[PDB]
Amino acid sequence: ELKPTVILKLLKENIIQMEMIENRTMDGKPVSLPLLYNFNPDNGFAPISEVMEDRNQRIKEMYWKLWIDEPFNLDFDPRDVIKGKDFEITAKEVYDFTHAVGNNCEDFVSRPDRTMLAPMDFAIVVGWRAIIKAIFPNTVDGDLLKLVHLSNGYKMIPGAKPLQVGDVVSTTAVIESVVNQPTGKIVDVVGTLSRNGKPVMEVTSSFFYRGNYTDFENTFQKTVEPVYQMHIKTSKDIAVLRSKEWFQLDDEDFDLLNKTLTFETETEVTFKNANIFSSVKCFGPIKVELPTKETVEIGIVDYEAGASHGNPVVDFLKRNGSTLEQKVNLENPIPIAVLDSYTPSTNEPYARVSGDLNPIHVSRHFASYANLPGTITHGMFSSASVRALIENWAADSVSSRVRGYTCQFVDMVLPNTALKTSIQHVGMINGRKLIKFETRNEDDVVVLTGEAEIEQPVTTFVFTGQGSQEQGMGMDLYKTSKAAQDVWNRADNHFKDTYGFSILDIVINNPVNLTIHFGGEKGKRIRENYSAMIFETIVDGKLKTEKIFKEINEHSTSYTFRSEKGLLSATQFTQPALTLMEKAAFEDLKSKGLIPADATFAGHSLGEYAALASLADVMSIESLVEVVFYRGMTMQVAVPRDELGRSNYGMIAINPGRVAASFSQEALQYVVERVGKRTGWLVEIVNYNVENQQYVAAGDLRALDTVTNVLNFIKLQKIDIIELQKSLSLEEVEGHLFEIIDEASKKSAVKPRPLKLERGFACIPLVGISVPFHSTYLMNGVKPFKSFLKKNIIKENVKVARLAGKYIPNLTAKPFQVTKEYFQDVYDLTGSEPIKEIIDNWEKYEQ
Amino acid sequence: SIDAISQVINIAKAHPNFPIALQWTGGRGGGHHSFEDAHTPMLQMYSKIRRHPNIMLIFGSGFGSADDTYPYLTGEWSTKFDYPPMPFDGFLFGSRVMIAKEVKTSPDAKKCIAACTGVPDDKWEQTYKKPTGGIVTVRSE
Amino acid sequence: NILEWLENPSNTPDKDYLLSIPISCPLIGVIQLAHYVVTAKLLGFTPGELRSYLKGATGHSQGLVTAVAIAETDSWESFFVSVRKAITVLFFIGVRCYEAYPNTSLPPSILEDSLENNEGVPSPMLSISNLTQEQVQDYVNKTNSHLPAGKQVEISLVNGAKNLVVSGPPQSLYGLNLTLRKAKAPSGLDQSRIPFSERKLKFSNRFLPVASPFHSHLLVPASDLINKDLVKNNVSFNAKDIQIPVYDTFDGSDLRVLSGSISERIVDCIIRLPVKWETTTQFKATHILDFGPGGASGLGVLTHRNKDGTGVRVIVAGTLDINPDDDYGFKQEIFDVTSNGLKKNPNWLEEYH
Amino acid sequence: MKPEVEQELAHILLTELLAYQFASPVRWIETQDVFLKDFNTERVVEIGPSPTLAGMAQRTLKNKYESYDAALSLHREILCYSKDAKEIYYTPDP
Ligand SMILES: Cc1cc2nc3c(=O)[nH]c(=O)nc-3n(C[C@H](O)[C@H](O)[C@H](O)COP(=O)(O)O)c2cc1C
Repeated sequence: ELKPTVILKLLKENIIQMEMIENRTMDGKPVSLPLLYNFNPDNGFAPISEVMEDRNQRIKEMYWKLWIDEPFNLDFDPRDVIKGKDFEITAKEVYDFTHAVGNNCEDFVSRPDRTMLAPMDFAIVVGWRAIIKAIFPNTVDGDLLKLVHLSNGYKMIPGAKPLQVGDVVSTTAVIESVVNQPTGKIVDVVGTLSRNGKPVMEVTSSFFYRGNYTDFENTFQKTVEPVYQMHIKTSKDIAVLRSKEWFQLDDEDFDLLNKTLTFETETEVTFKNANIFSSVKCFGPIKVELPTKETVEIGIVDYEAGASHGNPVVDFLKRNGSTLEQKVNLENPIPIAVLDSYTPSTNEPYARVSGDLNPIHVSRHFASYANLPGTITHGMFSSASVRALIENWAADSVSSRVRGYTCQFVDMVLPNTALKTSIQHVGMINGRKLIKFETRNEDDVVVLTGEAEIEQPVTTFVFTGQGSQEQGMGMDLYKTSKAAQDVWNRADNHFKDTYGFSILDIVINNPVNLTIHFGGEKGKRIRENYSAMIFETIVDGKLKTEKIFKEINEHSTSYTFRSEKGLLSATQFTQPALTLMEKAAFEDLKSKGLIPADATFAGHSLGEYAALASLADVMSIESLVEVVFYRGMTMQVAVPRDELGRSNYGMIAINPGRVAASFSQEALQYVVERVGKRTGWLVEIVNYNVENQQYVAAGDLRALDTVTNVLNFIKLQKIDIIELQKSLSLEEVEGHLFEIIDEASKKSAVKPRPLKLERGFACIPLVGISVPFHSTYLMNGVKPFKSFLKKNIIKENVKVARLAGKYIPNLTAKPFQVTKEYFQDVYDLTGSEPIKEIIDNWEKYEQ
Repeated sequence: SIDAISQVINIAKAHPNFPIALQWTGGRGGGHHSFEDAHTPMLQMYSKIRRHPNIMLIFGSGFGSADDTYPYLTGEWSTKFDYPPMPFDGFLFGSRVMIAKEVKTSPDAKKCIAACTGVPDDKWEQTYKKPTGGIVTVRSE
Repeated sequence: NILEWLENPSNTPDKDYLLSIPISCPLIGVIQLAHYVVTAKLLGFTPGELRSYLKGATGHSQGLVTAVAIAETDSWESFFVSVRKAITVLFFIGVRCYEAYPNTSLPPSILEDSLENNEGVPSPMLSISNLTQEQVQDYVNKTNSHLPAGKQVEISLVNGAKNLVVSGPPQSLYGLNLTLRKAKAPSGLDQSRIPFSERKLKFSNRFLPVASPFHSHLLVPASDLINKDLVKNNVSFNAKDIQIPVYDTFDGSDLRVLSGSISERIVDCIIRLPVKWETTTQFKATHILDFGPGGASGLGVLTHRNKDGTGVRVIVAGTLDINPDDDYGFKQEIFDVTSNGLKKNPNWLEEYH
Repeated sequence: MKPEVEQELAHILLTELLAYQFASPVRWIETQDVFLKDFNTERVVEIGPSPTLAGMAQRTLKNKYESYDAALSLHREILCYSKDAKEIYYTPDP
């Protein structure tokens, strides 16, 4: 329908007035901008001149009535926090917004038996009033009609779930930087949408008042400096650092020598002139790397200066350090898609959902007065519109995955323009895919450009156990990756200096034999570390401890490790080699920014140490190779041995499938438990690897030879035990195979000393293994290791969240939780004093 | 074969005024063989076969009496498979005749042929593996 | 703006827009009504005069509506309120069923895979061919095993013997599609040297050109709402007014022999209840006339291949083309004066008695 | 519960699990089922010399997740650091 848009008349004292009217308002009641012009017939050539005084104020007043549901007060300190309003997300406000920007994601559409989710885009609808208020104060005097939007982004605070339809949202805007530039005034605002006390996401907008400003007294800038890493190598290095008054650590006595420092700095600046700063603050924590690679606060950067000209602290750290950037590029950008988009026929739809009643976008006479190409499409529209594309095609329409998005409004777009926007995968950051996009119009002009961080698919890391170690394994990666070198070298050094061998050598060229030489003063230092290898054995209260290295004593000149094949396949070396290769590889992945935050992990026997080390940094690189190395010496020693060093035990790898299609897991369990009790020997199922396919049993070689033969029988006999269990009684089939057992058990007991296990129909002997580990046989060797572990896995390196819910042990097969519930299951599977007390008095709750 | 039948249909359009006896044999026949079912192909091709007046459709293989053969004449056979009545124009008897007084089949051989217990179409597939009703498949040179 | 799109093809929206139900339901009906009219007008009949020659009528899915409305028809002056009833029903079916379950972005990864596996572009209705109704229901029962109530798929159409149509959310129908993808066999497998019994299932399956899950639990919500709406406008179908049998989609019965509302039935018959097409085409006749959408790709030919040998002769009323087989007939027969316009399909039982 | 207290506890639990892992058997079947089904991993990555635990998790999928995967339309991807560098580091050919 038709309506008044402009009203032109005279006023008192020769003042032309152009009433500029906007009909689309907050309450239906038209608002008006009073434009005033001095008519003066004494200047025939330029009669009309504009009344400039309070011009900005009139424009601001009209924008206020359209944006702000509050009283017109232009008297904020720009420095004061702006509180927003609480905001309940209605089901329908979402419907309207999604449809306005064109986001057809199913996460936002009401479906049966699912709560409706709100688009991260919706943050702007919530915070718009809190944010926009920030460019209004008198001390930031702009012409709102020449206002320009530069950028806007959303950042999700980690751990925060996305906005939902239920949520009530508190909004807070602060204004981070306001700086006068050559070309105009720039205001950087930050929103923080919180929910239920906790902060949920941050919104960033920067606006631009074009023009010439001298406002310097009302200008300020905060910036978050990148983290600077500094490798204190020499003695003068530490001297120069102590020379600066801003370098201020807690204990001055701290040994900086040979540590690595990080400087997490924020610099707050206030201008007083064109180029000269009025004041420069620069503060932040100084941190030191631990062996775990964790970082602990050591002190402070505390700089302060008036009438500055530059930032000395940052300049120092620039030249005297390196700059850690968390973004890591891929090798080549990977194209994702190029997509066709359109701007809306009218802008009213977006304006209604968003609360941006800015006439520039809706009323042609305002657009034209500001000298725009027409009724420009809401930049904010294209933000959400393009974002939708990234959401669909880059995150496979999993709303959840995009956790960061940002947008630069390069140029303007009119309604009914077509927009090819293209999207590539450019790099990684902290496990998230870094995605860059660029949107051009029909005239091939760039109009939009931003980036997005997108979560990787649900990832689980599994760390390999022994058995597959190859000579030279992961030695290629040692040659290319820095992360790798550091891991290996730290370890190789520790091994050289405490046991007198190189784990790199062993891996690089599998040595048939290897002798340690206890040479000079360092030779003798080494051999004591060999001489203190203890294997404790709690047997009925008694602690039977023995030297692991029998022969190394005060008169030994050397020891020698032996292996006919090659020492890389002797577990004491195998284990470090594996743990090392893996920990190195993972740390390269971590360095390329490829490790998802919420990734779950588990390791298989040995790999569980590598897994704990890699994902949770529970121990130093050296602590790892140590623990793992002793774990191997331990295994080598817990079984009685021959002259030729033979074993009374071994392991058999079974496949219930090959015996009979009928032969289940309960059937293999049953069969092995009977041959266990019957022969009074030792067989237990040690590896539960693949259901109905891959199992491993260990124990008495004789018991292994019975089970392997009992099995062979049941196959050629076609004995469905699930069926005989129905037709006969427990005692009936029990005895039935007790007889089968007893005819095979005779045969193997009558066999020579260290029986040679041979192949079966579903049984394969695991050549190599001699210890019945992962059986009960090693329960006595627990409490000497349980102290060894406690001496190497310090309390302070166990950060709970790194493990909770993500770490799948092997004892338990259930995700690490520090709950009464969990603690009990462990006791049940093990019976341990330390645990039992804890379960028993769980109410140690309060400090 | 289903394709083979479709071939005959084409030889049929070839000379629409010429009588062509389409002897549809099955897989359960004597001598030369086929991995094909006796009902599926016919059940499937019948409508097309029947739009050519020059085609005289003849069901063969597995027949021995007027009695088992009758339903294929009524067209009632095709009913077991929820299909419209599908009547045939004639029947051939290959095995059934091998005992007749006037075939040259030797005495001891006629005796051998008789004493073979048959087997329903239900279980002819077993010729490929075991002797089935005293009859196996075997491959020519 | 239907009139606009017609005049300036340039202005016609995407197939994607045209296909979504709220506009596609009513339009399809107009197409059918329009076909009825060229047949009636061109024969020299009134709407009702045409209707009198009919032993009865029936629709498939949303086609039921126009069949009901067609039989309520008498004279040209009166023809238009009959049109109003039909399309104002379709309009509400469309608008309300869309609102109930509106299409949402397909994860491009799925669309990608479903495409390089020669299946369709994922939609709410999948069609499986050469599988038992039992066989099909088996695979769906398995698929549904792993899904929540609101994501489950059911049989929508039993269009025929081994021809079915499952329906539900596109993504869960895609899941059924995967479980099927392993159970089948490459089309040119040549199992000609494999004994019959021992061979592998060959079968076809594709998504259908539709925006909505018809005949599924996804739409039940819009049932009561549509009817509440149908009452708020003039629309209702009294059994008094329908002049010829209108065979129920599920029963196969007449809609006139009905205690309750006939409107409410055909609403629930399109929105919630399956279509047992063969049982709903129980009747016996010489000739079936197809006024419904889509030339020889339409309902006529489907029903024809159901009946083949039984002397029923389908005629596609909306397309002037040519059948090389004379399998069925096209638009022409409905109007021909020669004995060439009276063709009948064979009944093998009689022909070859 | 107090943060420092949680550590102290969680610590000894961690050391317990590691000490006794020595004797108790390796419940890998149960484990795979935790991350395969409870977590619904789409990228399970094996970090080792060769692809042993991978083909383990692969067999497990064919043996048990045949149907689950299909219906729930979840594409799973099983990668070994050993052999699938391209796919882990996101660096392909043309
Ligand atoms: C001993 C014997 C010899 C045959 N010789 C021929 C032949 O030379 N040419 C041919 O087209 N079919 C030949 N057949 C196939 C039969 O003509 C007919 O197709 C088949 O036997 C019918 O199957 P039935 O014996 O079960 O009724 C022969 C079948 C048998 C049992």
